[PDB]
Amino acid sequence: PKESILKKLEDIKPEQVKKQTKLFRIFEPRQLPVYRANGEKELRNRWYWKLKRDTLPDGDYDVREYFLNLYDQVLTEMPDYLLLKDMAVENKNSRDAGKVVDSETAAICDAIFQDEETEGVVRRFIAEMRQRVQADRNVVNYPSILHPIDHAFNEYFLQHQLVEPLNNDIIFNYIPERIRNDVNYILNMDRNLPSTARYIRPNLLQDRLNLHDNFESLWDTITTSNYILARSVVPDLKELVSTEAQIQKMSQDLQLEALTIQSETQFLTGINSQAANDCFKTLIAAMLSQRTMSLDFVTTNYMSLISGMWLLTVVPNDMFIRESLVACQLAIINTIIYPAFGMQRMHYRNGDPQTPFQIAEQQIQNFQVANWLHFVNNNQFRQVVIDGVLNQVLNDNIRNGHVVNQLMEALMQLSRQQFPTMPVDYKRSIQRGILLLSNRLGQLVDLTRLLAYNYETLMACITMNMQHVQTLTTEKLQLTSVTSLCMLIGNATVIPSPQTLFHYYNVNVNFHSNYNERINDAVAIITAANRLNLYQKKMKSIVEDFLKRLQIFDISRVPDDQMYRLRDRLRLLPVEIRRLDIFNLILMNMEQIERASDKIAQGVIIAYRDMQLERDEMYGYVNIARNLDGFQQINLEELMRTGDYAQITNMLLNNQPVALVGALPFITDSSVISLVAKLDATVFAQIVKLRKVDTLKPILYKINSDSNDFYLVANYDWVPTSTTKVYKQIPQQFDFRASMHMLTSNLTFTVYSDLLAFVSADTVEPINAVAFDNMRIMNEL
Amino acid sequence: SHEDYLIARELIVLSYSNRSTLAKLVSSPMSILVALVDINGTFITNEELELEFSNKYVRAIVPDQTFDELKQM
Repeated sequence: PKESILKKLEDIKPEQVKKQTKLFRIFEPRQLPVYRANGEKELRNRWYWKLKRDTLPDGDYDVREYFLNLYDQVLTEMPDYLLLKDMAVENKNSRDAGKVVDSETAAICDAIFQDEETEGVVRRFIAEMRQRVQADRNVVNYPSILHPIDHAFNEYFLQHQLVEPLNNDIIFNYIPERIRNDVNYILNMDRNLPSTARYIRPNLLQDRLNLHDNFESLWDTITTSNYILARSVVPDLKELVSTEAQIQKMSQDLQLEALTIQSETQFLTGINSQAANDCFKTLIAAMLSQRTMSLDFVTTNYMSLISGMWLLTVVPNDMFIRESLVACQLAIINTIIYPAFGMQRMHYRNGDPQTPFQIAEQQIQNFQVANWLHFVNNNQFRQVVIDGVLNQVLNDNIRNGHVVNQLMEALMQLSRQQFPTMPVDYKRSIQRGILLLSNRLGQLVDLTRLLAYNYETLMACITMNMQHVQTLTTEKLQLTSVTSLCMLIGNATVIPSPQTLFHYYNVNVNFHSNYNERINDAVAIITAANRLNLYQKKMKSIVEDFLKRLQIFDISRVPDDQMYRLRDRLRLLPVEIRRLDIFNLILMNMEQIERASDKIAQGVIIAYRDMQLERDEMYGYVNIARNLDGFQQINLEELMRTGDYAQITNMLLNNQPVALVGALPFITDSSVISLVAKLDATVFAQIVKLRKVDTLKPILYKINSDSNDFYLVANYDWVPTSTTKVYKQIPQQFDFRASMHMLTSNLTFTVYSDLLAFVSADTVEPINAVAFDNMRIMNEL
Repeated sequence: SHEDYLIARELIVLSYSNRSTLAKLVSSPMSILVALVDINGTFITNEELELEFSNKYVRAIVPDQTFDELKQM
């Protein structure tokens, strides 16, 4: 299960570059007939804008759901770049053998070229519309035939496409400054890239959610994920001192009974490797991930208490978890420090604001140990923002290792004391146990500097700000695994390879970019749901999708409340520019799409007045209305939320004029006999008996010569009068020239997604590797 | 197991005739197959039985012509 998590993490591919092959379209021209006034039918037809894919449901809430789904469609098509030549096609009737943007555009132009019933000007206009280029600027201008809303979307995709001109400097500038200014690494490349090239920048915008503020269940997983990731990139300790050639030197230094090696008198327990590397890995990965780590040691083992000093010095104390270092500090005080001056054992309190080193700093009177404990107690991280990212940084004295000199001073003093209260064997045991560290001093100094160096070097490869916040789950640390590291080490430097660094940086970048991008998705749909009044919609499955695309959680066992709080925070986030503009371009045209679409209607008037029909021309006479002025209106989604058919029933029994507003179906009726008989007034009686309003289908009285009884109109001198009109707009008329536009684009660029693959990178020889202070690390011998 | 039955029945019946180009055959592709397994977690050696594990991940950059060789095998 450990390796599986890293398999999921390290299989995070970057954000897949989008590239469309066609243009977003909702509309298309279409030949309908045209019925000359008085009703009869022309031999000629006419083009009109009609909708691709009439699929709108019934009811207004469902229509707003449709436009939300359409917004989702537009986002999925919403590209990152585009080259119009890849969709361009020939024009089969162009004077200059030009081209046009879409296949359907060419089909339109070649179908309109063939009809008898087209002006000569439009045929000329089609012969003279062509592409153009200006290659000094790498710019192209293609013709296009587009509904205005479609032109709006496509033009937005042109002008707001995320690319940046690529060069050889941005490659360098994409790396953080610290690595470039660290002389232990050398970078180069074997290719120059032109200015025709491109590259996409990740979204490295910091946490908009503050998941380190009361999202502890998520922050635990995140911190564990970054910890286990960090374990996969910390270097292995390539070279050590042998584990038996050391232990015999240690044993003779300790003067132990023969063949106690296999019993391991507690000094010698867990000295091995397979623990030293484990400690080296754990400390660095935790401090990078900011993950709290707990300690499992033994009190019989005095070397564990001794190596906890080095640990609690080189590492801040607010980085551990409280009870563990409380136990460890207590043990240290009770059996190394207070016994070295005849002090009492201790009287420590469980729920005490202070840790034993704090309450010990003031009691004992020795300068060395006092100032050591002062340093320990007041060691803590320093928050600082560098390259945009917050960072928890060390003191700048731990780094250029001299803390170990204070440690040696304190320990040497304690060696120099006498233990009056206690026997000779006890004194002997303790003083030998700390001599075993004194003899390893220079190697410890080098170790400290190496940890500090690798820590800051890996800190450089971080994109998400790193807060110092406690976590649910911890990481165990046996101190025998410290003692091993502190005792099996010497003249063996380990520098992270540059490729591991670049890997870690790209992994974190891709994770961060994915994070921001999916945030932007969720924010768009949430904001849209709140501004489109979608009230029956439970904003959970969106959040399920959001958490699933971050491929580390288990959504099957995370509750609904955390999701809803996450929604509550997401409510208060500004929408990014792309999504916001596309939504405000949709809020201003959803209705104009909804005025179209012959499957729903925007209302029905019931006005007891023998009203005249309108001389439209795609129909003849129709019972249509386009303003909804005068009469008072009744919203139907209100009535279908709250069934109160009292008002409307009162209004129907008293034959009162009214309008009804809401997406309503309709049925075309090409019978004149349904007009004088007034069947459209027969539809609203089922609303008072069975109070549902779902099977409501008004009539549209389309009249024309195609009606089989039209002759009456053309024989008896009566204009068609009627009752109970319908609230609907007419389609707009297709003007070929005014519908034509010129679409701009860049000519023939190339988009490079990965950005550090062109960098080849190398390390100075790690024996002669140097830190910030212009002073070598791994130099003590 | 089932796969043991398949393997055993498929070697016992062919080892009755082929006695020079059989173990050499099936044991040869393994040398290529090891170049296809991504590392997720590792073991190290220091001195002759020491270990110090590593969570290092490594992909498997295998060329195409060794697949053609393997296919021929």
